[PDB]
Amino acid sequence: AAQKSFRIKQKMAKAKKQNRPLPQWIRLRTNNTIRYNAKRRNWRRTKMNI
Amino acid sequence: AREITDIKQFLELTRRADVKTATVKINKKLNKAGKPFRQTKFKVRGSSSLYTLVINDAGKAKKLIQSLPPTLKVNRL
Amino acid sequence: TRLRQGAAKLRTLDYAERHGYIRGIVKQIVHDSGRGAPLAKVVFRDPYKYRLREEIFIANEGVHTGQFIYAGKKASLNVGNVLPLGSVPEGTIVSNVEEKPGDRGALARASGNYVIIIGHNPDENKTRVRLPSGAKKVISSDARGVIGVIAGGGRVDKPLLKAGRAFHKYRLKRNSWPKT
Amino acid sequence: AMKKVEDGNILVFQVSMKANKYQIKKAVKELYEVDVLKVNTLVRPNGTKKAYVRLTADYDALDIANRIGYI
Amino acid sequence: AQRVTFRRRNPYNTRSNKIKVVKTPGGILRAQHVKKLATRPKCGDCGSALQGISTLRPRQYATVSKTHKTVSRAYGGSRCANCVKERIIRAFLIEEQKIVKKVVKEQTEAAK
Amino acid sequence: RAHAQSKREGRHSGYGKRKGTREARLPSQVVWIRRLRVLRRLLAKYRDAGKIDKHLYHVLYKESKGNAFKHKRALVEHIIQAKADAQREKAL
Amino acid sequence: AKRTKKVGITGKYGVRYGSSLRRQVKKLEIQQHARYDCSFCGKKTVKRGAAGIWTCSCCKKTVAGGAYTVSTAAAATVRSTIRRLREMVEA
RNA sequence: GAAGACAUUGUCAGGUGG
RNA sequence: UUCAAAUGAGAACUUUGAAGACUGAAGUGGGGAAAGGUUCCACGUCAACAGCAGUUGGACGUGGGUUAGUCGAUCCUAAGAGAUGGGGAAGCUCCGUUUCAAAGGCCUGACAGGCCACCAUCGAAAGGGAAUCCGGUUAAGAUUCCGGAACCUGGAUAUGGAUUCUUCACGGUAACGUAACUGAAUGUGGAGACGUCGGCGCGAGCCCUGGGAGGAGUUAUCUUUUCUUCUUAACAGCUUAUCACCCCGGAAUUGGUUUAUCCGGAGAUGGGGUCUUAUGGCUGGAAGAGGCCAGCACCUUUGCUGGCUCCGGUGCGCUUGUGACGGCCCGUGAAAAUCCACAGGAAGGAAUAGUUUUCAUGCCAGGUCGUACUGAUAACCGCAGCAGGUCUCCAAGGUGAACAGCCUCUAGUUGAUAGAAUAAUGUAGAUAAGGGAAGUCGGCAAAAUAGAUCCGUAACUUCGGGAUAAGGAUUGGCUCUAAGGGUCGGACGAUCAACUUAGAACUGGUACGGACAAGGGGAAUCUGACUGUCUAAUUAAAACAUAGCAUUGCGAUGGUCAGAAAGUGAUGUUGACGCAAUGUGAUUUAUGGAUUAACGAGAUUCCCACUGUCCCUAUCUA
RNA sequence: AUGGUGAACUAUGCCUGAAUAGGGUGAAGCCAGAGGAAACUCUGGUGGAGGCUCGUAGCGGUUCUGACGUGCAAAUCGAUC
Ligand SMILES: [Zn+2]
Repeated sequence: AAQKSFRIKQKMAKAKKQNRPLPQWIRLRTNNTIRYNAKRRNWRRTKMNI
Repeated sequence: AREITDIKQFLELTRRADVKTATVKINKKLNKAGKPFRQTKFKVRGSSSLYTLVINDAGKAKKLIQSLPPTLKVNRL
Repeated sequence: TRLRQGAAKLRTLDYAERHGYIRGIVKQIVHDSGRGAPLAKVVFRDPYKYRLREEIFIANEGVHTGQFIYAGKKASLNVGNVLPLGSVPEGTIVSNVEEKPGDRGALARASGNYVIIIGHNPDENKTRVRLPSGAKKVISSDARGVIGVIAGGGRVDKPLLKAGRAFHKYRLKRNSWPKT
Repeated sequence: AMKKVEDGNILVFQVSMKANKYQIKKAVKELYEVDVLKVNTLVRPNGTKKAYVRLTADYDALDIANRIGYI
Repeated sequence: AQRVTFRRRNPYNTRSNKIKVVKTPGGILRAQHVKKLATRPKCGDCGSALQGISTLRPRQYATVSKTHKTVSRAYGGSRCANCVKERIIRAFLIEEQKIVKKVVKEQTEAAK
Repeated sequence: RAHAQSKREGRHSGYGKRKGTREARLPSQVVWIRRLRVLRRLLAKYRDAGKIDKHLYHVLYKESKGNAFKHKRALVEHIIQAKADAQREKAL
Repeated sequence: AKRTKKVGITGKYGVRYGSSLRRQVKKLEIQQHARYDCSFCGKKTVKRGAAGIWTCSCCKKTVAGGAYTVSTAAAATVRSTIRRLREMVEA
């Protein structure tokens, strides 16, 4: 589109900063189950529906 | 930019308190069959509009370069 | 109704129309968007405020631009003009006539149509006039009517000979075409 | 940003989105004691803002860079 | 043959988004975005074109001085130089015919 | 360039190497307007010379719009015999 | 030259839509597109358009008329009876 | 201006009646 | 698709380099809209994904990156939706959009007088609209940045200039002009503001190319040769044009003029002149920049210096823009914001000094948001990286009618799992003697002529067509002839240049629209009048609409039609040549009768040639 | 049956924008000539209209009952019209 509204940019920021895998240092905490980031995303795989 | 035909018009544009800077250019062109003559181009930074003056003679150039004030900042080419 | 310039209306029954007349002037003659008849931008002088008041009359035949209209009640009987129907005798052909005084016209408006005064009831003022259909009807005199037929009689005689012309016709007024 | 610095007497700054050119032109002028020529601004995709600030002829960029601490 | 790109983001061949081509110093063609045409101003009475006036865009008239949007005589920047001539002598002759009706009405009321 | 030059010489133009119509190759309208917008100005530059009068220039306008004038040389022969019959009628 | 015998001016439509209709539309087509006499100029430079209108380029004046003619027989007879009745009622 | 104790509006009862 | 090198452990596949091919400019190119949203660029890296493999990648990790007074949105209003008033509705909320409203603001001028008239607001990143160009620059963006150079709006305020003691300039017959040359409330007018098609002119860009100067390449042999470069914006100053306009004077022996035939005593032709300034030209802008070359330095930060950067021509050429005309319609092909002017003249102001900030100079400021990327036989939608689909600009040369097809340059891919083998049969594509539709329900399919010119083309008809009718001949190359023109001089001549046609020879496979591209035709019968529309995803007609014909209803408290009810609502901004429902569908002569030219992916019979449909099957190619 | 959601595919009306070679035939009106007492009429050109016509892109899906149908495709491919 690229005549995109600010709020579209604003939700794109959230997706672009969510889409990182888990920082490794969390892997060693005490009583952690969270091994893989499961709410991770790609752009051709799943739409976000805006 | 704009062009000038009258030097008595010209010589106050260089004194009008907007100018800080101006310049001279020289040009190598040939008249009708003529002979290759240098051609002076006196240009001066009028802030709203650049004013130029095209001159073929060199003695007039030597005249005007000396006639102009010493404080004014000129460059060449 | 994109291009419809204005309703083919009359002036209102003001003091000038009711106790005298007024001179009003045509400026142009224009084809209406989707109408069998033409119209006329025609202008008057508003007598209460300083300006030229535009009006939109229907274009009877014979009328040209650069023309004046003395009009009201004390107007001479001439083509293009208007009167309430009491001052004229029987037989004066008119058009665009009113049902009630000041309704700015219901009857005798369509192209090449007219109506024909035949009678008067001067005491207890009315006026007898036939319709284009021919139904006789007697109406008050104070209501008005413009002299002459609506211009463009014989619009109906020409056939069309192809469907695209009818589509161009009925794109403009109403989607009542193609019909089953 | 280094190239812009050493080409334009220009600076870069990461900014709060609620601000505009005027506040930026004031704020750097207030803290860091320099005039400016003009400002230009964009919105980084991450939601942040960034502003490209042209100082004037009559100041410099690297001395003030060392003054502020970054390079 | 070099081929040319619209510089503005409207891709279409609209009335406004028009294209004149011009060759440049640096040796690559580009497109050049002409803007719409003027029109002759016109006569309120004649419907005719009137002379002396610069055909300019409507806000663009605000830059130029009084001369280019005007001529000298009365009814300067609106009228034909013949429609003025018609209406003036109309206003003179019927002004005289007002005196004609004056002498008529004073004659008949003198008779009364 | 060589193929073109042979076309200038008037080769590669036989019936075998023609696939389009006479209209698409050379339209009658452009031929007509070329000959006629030559003829008109020839008449005009004779008129200003006074070689032919206004009345004959006028009637030859319509007659030149019409055929009975094939091309330039033919109409100039018509001009010379027009001079001849002109001197004939004003003499006799 | 007169290039046909009876089809005349409406020959562009071709062999379609029937001769009885082609005759009437021809009769009206010659009437609409011809040039008519100006009341004021007295010139054959009066042309219609946007049906109902009639327009002289010479003197720029315009007038309403028939759909396909300057004026009707009804226009003639109402003109004549108005010439009568104005003089009758005024005096 | 038209119209005026009728119209009408609120509620009831006949004929007809996919 | 092929060969070598590098990488790395490992290469049918990555990268580079040498060849071969292709898209062949209505592209496998470069940009955009909607949509997508970090896919864009680097570095590192392969356990997954890329239906093979993978050292590669739109995949994985880490980061970098989107710069605006001028492009756009915002502003305008469009068909249209939608508040408040008010009224209904048990009620959620509804009808309505200026109307059963105390709707809002000023203008002097001593709290009193006076004027004005609307009605909200929302809705176009393709309509209207204030104003910008070039060059350079990055790993990635630029009308955004840098360097240079202009413009618009809104402010303040000094100067210059002009006008003035005749206060609101002068000139010119007039067209109108110049550097400006006051002016409110109110009024009027103009722009914005407007169709489709045709032909004609003009210019822009591109194409063809002459000469000159530079660089490259072929040169066994020929070619004063083949290819590329030689450019110049915004904006400002000066100048220039058709239509039209002004002065002179008065036309018949009627004249002027376009391609196209219209104009004139309502004043032509002609002489002279005014304006519009798209476009064109000169100069600045601007050579300093860019480009094409050479010579120098040097791991060099990487640089330095020289030159040249010129002058012409033609065209129905291609595309596009504009102009003056013409046709075109029962179609006549929008409104508003905004800007300007004009009439109007409240009032203000100089003589010892003012007035003019619509002339020139001069000063400060121009905010928010979008801006990368792809735009598709991998970046979107189709459950997917799917032989599908999605609006639009640029559009070269030969060829030839061409924007068909074939080939090529600019640019870009070389992607589609590969290798070795040729058994059938398949699928697509072809050829076959002799006969020539016998085969078969059925000329289903295949095949035949197809292009351009000369002659010629019947009956029948609604006279308009049928008609590319039928049918016969001709079609190559090389060298000639004739005709078809402009510009310059007073019967003609000198110079300048184009492909159009015709005509006569000579020649060879006696083949020549040689490829590619490209109608088979005709004799009878029936149906619907026709162009047209559809049962996508089993039916594309003898079904549907169509213009016509005739009938019927309605005169506004009306007809048709609708709502929860209303102070409701469409038709209706309408009014009987109208609004609406009917049977029926062109023509001759109303479950409708006899007839009918053209036309139909309509249905049937037959004639020509044509041919593997068949006797009778055989071979070859991917 | 009650209460809600849907016109991004598709049907229809609007509004505003945009797009569509090269050809064939040769309508009015006009020009010239000829005939005719006239009215009018024949020829040679001009002009470039026509829900005419061929043909591309574009739209559509007639047919082959073809490739393909455990398809690239939950409707494609090519050829045909
Ligand atoms: Zn007239």
